Amino acid sequence: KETAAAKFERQHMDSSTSAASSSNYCNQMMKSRNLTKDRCKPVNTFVHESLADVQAVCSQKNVACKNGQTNCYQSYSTMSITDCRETGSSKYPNCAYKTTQANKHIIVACEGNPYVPVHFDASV
Amino acid sequence: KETAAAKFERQHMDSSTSAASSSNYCNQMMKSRNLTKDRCKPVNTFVHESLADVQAVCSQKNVACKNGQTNCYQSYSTMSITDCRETGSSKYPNCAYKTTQANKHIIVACEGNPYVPVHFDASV
Repeated sequence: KETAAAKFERQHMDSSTSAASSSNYCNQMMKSRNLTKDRCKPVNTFVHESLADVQAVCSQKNVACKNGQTNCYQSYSTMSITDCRETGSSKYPNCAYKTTQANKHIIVACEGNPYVPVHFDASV
Repeated sequence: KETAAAKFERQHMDSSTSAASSSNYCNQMMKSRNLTKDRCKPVNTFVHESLADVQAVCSQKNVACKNGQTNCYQSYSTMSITDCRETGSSKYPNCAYKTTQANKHIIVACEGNPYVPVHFDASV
């Protein structure tokens, strides 16, 4: 079993690139980050900033999570991100994703000590 | 009781303005659209495009909804939107919102005949 923090890193962190490299970025990443194993995870966002910058969001703008929880934080700045979403031709175990690059604020839920991201809520 | 389509329009459509007009936009809109009545709705997005343009998204890019449903659609173009999110000083019945303006693709779930938006899933 993964810690909540490590699962966030696996699902959402890609500091190795400044932005999605091709239209196939999501197909490759959803697979290598183990998000197509038991099923096709329908929607998932990768952040192309350092881990330190993403962790720093937990000390930024406190905002409500979509579900009403009070431990969500919005980044003061925009960040390079990629939205991966299953498309019509996607059928487990043959998972297919649309790659959409963008620059926006991210909203994450934070927990623990050290207080670090444990869920990606949204981007704005 | 509202139809699903009318509830979408009430919660998410603002074609009267090209973008949020002030930092108080969300406080005003969340109230007048009746989203602070029984509780503070934690998160809500308004779209500043014509209703025809938003309805047209149901014939655009078919993508998975965050919950796995297959009836979600992503707009081919970006749209002017405003993200409203409760902030720390928010306590029902005194609801307080942060206003964040942006330009991005919207993702909506569509249902019915006419096939129209019934849920705002996300923006990218």
